[PDB]
Amino acid sequence: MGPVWRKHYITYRINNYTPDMNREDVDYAIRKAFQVWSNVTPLKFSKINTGMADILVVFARGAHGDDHAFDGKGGILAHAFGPGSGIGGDAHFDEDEFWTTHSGGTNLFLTAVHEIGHSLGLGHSSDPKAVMFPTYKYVDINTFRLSADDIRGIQSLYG
Amino acid sequence: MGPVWRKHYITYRINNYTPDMNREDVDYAIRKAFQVWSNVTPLKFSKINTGMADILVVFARGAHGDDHAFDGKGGILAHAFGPGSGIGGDAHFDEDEFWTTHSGGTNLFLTAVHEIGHSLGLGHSSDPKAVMFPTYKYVDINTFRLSADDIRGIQSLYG
Ligand SMILES: CC(C)[C@H](C(=O)O)N(CCNC(=O)c1cccc(C(=O)NCCN([C@@H](C(=O)O)C(C)C)S(=O)(=O)c2ccc(-c3ccccc3)cc2)c1)S(=O)(=O)c1ccc(-c2ccccc2)cc1
Ligand SMILES: [Ca+2]
Ligand SMILES: [Ca+2]
Ligand SMILES: [Ca+2]
Ligand SMILES: [Ca+2]
Ligand SMILES: [Ca+2]
Ligand SMILES: [Ca+2]
Ligand SMILES: [Zn+2]
Ligand SMILES: [Zn+2]
Ligand SMILES: [Zn+2]
Ligand SMILES: [Zn+2]
Repeated sequence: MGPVWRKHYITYRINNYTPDMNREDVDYAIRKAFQVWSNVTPLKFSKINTGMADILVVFARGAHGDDHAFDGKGGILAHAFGPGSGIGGDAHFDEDEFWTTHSGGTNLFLTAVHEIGHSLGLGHSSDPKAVMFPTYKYVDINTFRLSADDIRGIQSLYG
Repeated sequence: MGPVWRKHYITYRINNYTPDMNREDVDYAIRKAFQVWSNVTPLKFSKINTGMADILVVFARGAHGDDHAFDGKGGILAHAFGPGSGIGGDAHFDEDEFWTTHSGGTNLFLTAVHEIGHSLGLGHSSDPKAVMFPTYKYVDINTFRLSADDIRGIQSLYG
């Protein structure tokens, strides 16, 4: 593990799918979440369906083999490991939440943007309107934009 | 590691009342939340009516004059200032949340326990069992107990 990915070409794989959403909507939410970050960095993300990916996206509940157990519905929503091999980079989403394309649950796209930020080495922001602020609030995903603080943060890590 | 209150007799006043629950239930939630901390320290909390209360409890929404704006329903729930004169110690609750006596919305008692922790000088815990863990999840308020970590934390400040 370290502060940054030591390469700019980073693969991801969707390990399994939440039954809360259509699989194609999960694929789209995750693809768009990676795009948020590739839009403002030299990082390039590719989805793979076979083989070992850098960032594994997982839906799981309770204790799921990483010593950071999820806690049922509410509370912790998701977590991600910083850059590194193996579990490094991986992003886990609590299946006990109800994942949604928009609101009426926990929005997958917004949560994935936040978690991928961690996967890339970004920590939390103290600006409530940054996506890296450590609280979830739904915003219209159609008009979602990274805050200037988020852009500054990720560009500071990847020149 | 501080600041801490340099006294053991600490006063509070409830400035205003959320319309989400009856006033008696607000008074009770706040009283019980102070008692949680009193039960494990030599601190004594008293409710007063006058203008120099140590800890003022206030419900407010949006930007409310202290450079720490609330954010509507969702996201931020409340915040509190650490020990100090004036606004120091004060605890503010986001009125755009729906404050409850039991399991739905956001439970006022539990949130008040957490915020009073901050008012007394405690920071966040990484232990998910601790009330000072920085994520809200409802637990049955009749089985609620401070974690060993919370007790160690507050006793390290006040004995
Ligand atoms: C580290 C992980 C476990 C994970 C993560 O960040 O990936 N989580 C974070 C866990 N929290 C932290 O690691 C952390 C670390 C340092 C500081 C903070 C923090 O200050 N958070 C805000 C705290 N709040 C106030 C307060 O603590 O008084 C204040 C500082 C603004 S609060 O209003 O949100 C709050 C108030 C009361 C309580 C509370 C706790 C116990 C009982 C009753 C109430 C909890 C939070 C949080 S999370 O909760 O599962 C999570 C949160 C947000 C998102 C997200 C999704 C989409 C878009 C944007 C964000 C995804 C996942
Ligand atoms: Ca959860
Ligand atoms: Ca990995
Ligand atoms: Ca689910
Ligand atoms: Ca709020
Ligand atoms: Ca005060
Ligand atoms: Ca309210
Ligand atoms: Zn995990
Ligand atoms: Zn986070
Ligand atoms: Zn305030
Ligand atoms: Zn807190």
